[PDB]
Amino acid sequence: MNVEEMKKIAAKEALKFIEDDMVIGLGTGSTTAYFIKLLGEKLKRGEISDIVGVPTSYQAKLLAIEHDIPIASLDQVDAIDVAVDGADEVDPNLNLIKGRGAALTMEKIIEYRAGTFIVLVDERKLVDYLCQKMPVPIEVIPQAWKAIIEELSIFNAKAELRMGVNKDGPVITDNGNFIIDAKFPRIDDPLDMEIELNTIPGVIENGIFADIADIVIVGTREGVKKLER
Amino acid sequence: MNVEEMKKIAAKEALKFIEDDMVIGLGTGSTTAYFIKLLGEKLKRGEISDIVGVPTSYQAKLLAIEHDIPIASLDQVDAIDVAVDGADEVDPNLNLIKGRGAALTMEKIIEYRAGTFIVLVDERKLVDYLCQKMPVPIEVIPQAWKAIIEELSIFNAKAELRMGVNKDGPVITDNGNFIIDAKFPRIDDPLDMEIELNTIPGVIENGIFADIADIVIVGTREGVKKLER
Amino acid sequence: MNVEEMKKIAAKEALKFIEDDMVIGLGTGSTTAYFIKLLGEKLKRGEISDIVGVPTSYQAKLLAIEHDIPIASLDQVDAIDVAVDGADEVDPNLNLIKGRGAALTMEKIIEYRAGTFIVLVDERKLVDYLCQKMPVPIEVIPQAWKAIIEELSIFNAKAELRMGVNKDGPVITDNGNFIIDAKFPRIDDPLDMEIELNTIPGVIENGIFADIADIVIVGTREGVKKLER
Amino acid sequence: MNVEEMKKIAAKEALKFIEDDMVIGLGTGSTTAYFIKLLGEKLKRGEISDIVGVPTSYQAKLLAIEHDIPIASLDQVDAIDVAVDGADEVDPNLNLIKGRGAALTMEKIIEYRAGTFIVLVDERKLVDYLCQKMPVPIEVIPQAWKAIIEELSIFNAKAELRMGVNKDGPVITDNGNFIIDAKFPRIDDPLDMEIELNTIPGVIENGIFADIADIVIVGTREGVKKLER
Ligand SMILES: O=C(O)[C@H](O)[C@@H](O)COP(=O)(O)O
Ligand SMILES: O=C(O)[C@H](O)[C@@H](O)COP(=O)(O)O
Ligand SMILES: O=C(O)[C@H](O)[C@@H](O)COP(=O)(O)O
Ligand SMILES: O=C(O)[C@H](O)[C@@H](O)COP(=O)(O)O
Ligand SMILES: [Cl-]
Ligand SMILES: [Cl-]
Ligand SMILES: [Cl-]
Ligand SMILES: [Cl-]
Ligand SMILES: [Cl-]
Ligand SMILES: [Cl-]
Ligand SMILES: [Cl-]
Ligand SMILES: [Cl-]
Ligand SMILES: [Cl-]
Ligand code: NA
Ligand code: NA
Repeated sequence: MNVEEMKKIAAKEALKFIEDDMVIGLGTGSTTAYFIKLLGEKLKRGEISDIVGVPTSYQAKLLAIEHDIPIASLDQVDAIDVAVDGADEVDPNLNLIKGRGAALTMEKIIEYRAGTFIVLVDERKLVDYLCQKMPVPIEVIPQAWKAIIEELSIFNAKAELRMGVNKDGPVITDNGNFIIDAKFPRIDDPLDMEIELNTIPGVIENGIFADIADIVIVGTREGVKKLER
Repeated sequence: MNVEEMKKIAAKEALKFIEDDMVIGLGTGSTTAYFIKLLGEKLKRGEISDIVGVPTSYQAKLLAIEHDIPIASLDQVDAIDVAVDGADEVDPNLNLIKGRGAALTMEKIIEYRAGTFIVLVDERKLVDYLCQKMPVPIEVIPQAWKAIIEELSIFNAKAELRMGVNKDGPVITDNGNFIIDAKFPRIDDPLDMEIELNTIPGVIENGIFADIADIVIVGTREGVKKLER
Repeated sequence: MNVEEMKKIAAKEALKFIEDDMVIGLGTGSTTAYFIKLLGEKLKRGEISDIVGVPTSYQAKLLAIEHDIPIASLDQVDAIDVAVDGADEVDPNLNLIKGRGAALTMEKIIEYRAGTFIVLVDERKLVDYLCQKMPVPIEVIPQAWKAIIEELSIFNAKAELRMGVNKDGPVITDNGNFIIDAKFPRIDDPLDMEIELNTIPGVIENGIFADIADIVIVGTREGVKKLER
Repeated sequence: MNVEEMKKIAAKEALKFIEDDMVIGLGTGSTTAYFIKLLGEKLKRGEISDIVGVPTSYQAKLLAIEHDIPIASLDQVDAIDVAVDGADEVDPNLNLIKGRGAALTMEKIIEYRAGTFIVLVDERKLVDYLCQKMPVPIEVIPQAWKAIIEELSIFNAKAELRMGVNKDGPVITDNGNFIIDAKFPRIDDPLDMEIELNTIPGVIENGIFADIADIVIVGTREGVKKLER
């Protein structure tokens, strides 16, 4: 029904979870962008009120501003009620890979504190197992990049430094860091792999989001589907 | 000869200016990358020796490491004998536009102190005047991006925030900043424009490199040309 | 009749220039902290409303949040109506030196765009010329620090890299940079110097705020006095 | 023996582990500074040759340069043979607290990869249990700071944002982050807590250095004492 349609419906269904007076974590990427626009429209209409967004990236912040959604940083609010974001993969147990957009650090910081974490994606993102289709982004302190890559050979990860297109050299994240894309053949224990990667000195955050998503809203070629756990 | 062939010939020619015991500023982008690779091969072969490169970007640093060239940061060296780098545009008085690769801040810090600054370009980079074909990249403190865009426009430039391809949101420079591409009409006084642009609070560096290039090595369709101050 | 009383009365006077529907740049340091607390208390009472603060530092932001003043970054607002901040020195022509607090980059970014920049100070700050009592803080790209300190030689400035007390190594600014404090003999033309310092590749911003203050409110032993240009 | 000499002795002893052709992690702080100076002296006199230092901080890098010790970042070298650094506390099982100098991130990045990690302290730094006298420094992504303090206080840690003295606002680390100092009554399980702290989103590194030290060289009233497990 066209990918973009599968994303928008996921995004429309997400609104059902947003109520007045909420603090909302605003995610990064094309699917969530739809949700942000739909949200600002509903605000303007008056059909929702007293919403504050906590953007997970400059992209989110800018879009929120354009659609006149009031925003605040995490340290300005007392709690994140609901957080809405995309994902690069969604496994059966609702473990995710995120980070294509390179905003994984702020995303986890905000989504970790959210009462409910809502994930929006289209059909393509569903996988049988993590790393079936995509690598795991890992944000690293620049000087540790090579060692980390070499250290990931124990897990047979083919890891590569992500490189800029609209700048020369490595992609730099919003926090001044490099981003390694690690294609594992498989990851059998996402939660513990998440922990493992974070215990490596130099690793800032990794794109495995396990034990964190509350609901996954999927946009199918035939309406909408939802995954819960 | 095609373009790449033209870049290569310019890089080869520059080697003639490199001698044993030199501290060499290593520039950013495709044309200079040929130079770094050839410099590395010369060193490996014993054709040159006792050289130290001072990289103008993570790109240059990483390329040097891969090609076994000893490096050092600017504060580690006594001086910079020669700096070799590319350009987006070169006008008849040897004033340049740089910054496509988004590394203008370190490029200028290093090239500003070089005994000789050598520029490597293919024929296309020659312009009748600065801004005939390319915009001036401006590195800005992130939160000043909008104000600066608005201010430049009042000054008759079309400016836009450079956006990431391998990340969502804006391109982030190696120092954690945003970068704006501003197309001015034609700049008749590059040096005063370069100086006064930097006076704007939030403007960290701009891509006008005036009164600093000493030699421009130009790869042409059939051979090599050398322009000089 | 001591310094803190002098600071408070200047802060109290400043509040007089604030009206409903204003975007206010919130300065850095103890004098301005008094202003931020009074602005918050008046907002608590209901005596002014619809104000948004744009913080010049984490310090100002944190205090604003603690005093429940709505805030935003520069890029979220349409303009800055009034900006309030302190200074290390104020000369007769109302040029300043700022940056003891190391927030000079953000301060100048916000203050440059203010409809009215109000400076608050106790009488210790008044000087007969700039650098009579204090040095000029200069924010610099870390790897350029040694070269810049050497190059400052021509000005006969005694310059030192500012060192951490609650960290080892150099003070790091909010943007990840170093500060060199430079005590010049006496600055003839603050404006020219302000410009000349910034023209040095690697110098990001300097503490000379010339031709930008509109009003200086001064707490003295005799009570409050106001200076305008 | 006065304080320093305890330090000087330990450093003197440490040099005995250093051999020709080694890559050496250069730690942060007053104790290790004596080591870097002695090493510089030994290299100047030809007693050791062909060494490369990998600094853990700007303080270490700048002290190394002053003493003509060649240096490199981690990604420039194939391995770290020995890393030498100080500590705020040492427990009986040779687990440490570090981070008073705010350089814990690069410290752990380098020392984790060292063939042998040697720790230098005087008598005072020994403790019966971790946190008997020092807080655990935790480096955090700035917007997560308040949430992290709240989350930590749910575990009996008294935790405070470390504040600048030579800047206003929070201390900023070399990587542009904040530091939170957390005092638990005690840490019976150092390694477990070290891991747990790092799994919190927004925590980048913590000052617990468990099961990584290979040798602790203690300057002792007596004279000296090399501890190992
Ligand atoms: O993690 C991210 O960067 C994004 O949310 C990514 O997972 C999905 O972005 P998309 O909606 O454009 O596919
Ligand atoms: O300034 C830069 O970023 C580069 O040197 C650019 O000007 C040239 O890149 P190129 O050699 O790949 O065309
Ligand atoms: O420039 C700064 O950092 C401050 O505004 C400073 O100059 C004034 O601080 P104070 O009001 O505590 O003296
Ligand atoms: O961890 C650090 O930052 C330092 O090693 C420090 O904690 C020990 O410093 P000292 O040798 O000056 O006491
Ligand atoms: Cl992302
Ligand atoms: Cl780069
Ligand atoms: Cl560039
Ligand atoms: Cl890109
Ligand atoms: Cl972004
Ligand atoms: Cl300041
Ligand atoms: Cl400090
Ligand atoms: Cl440091
Ligand atoms: Cl601050
Ligand atoms: Na950073
Ligand atoms: Na920066």
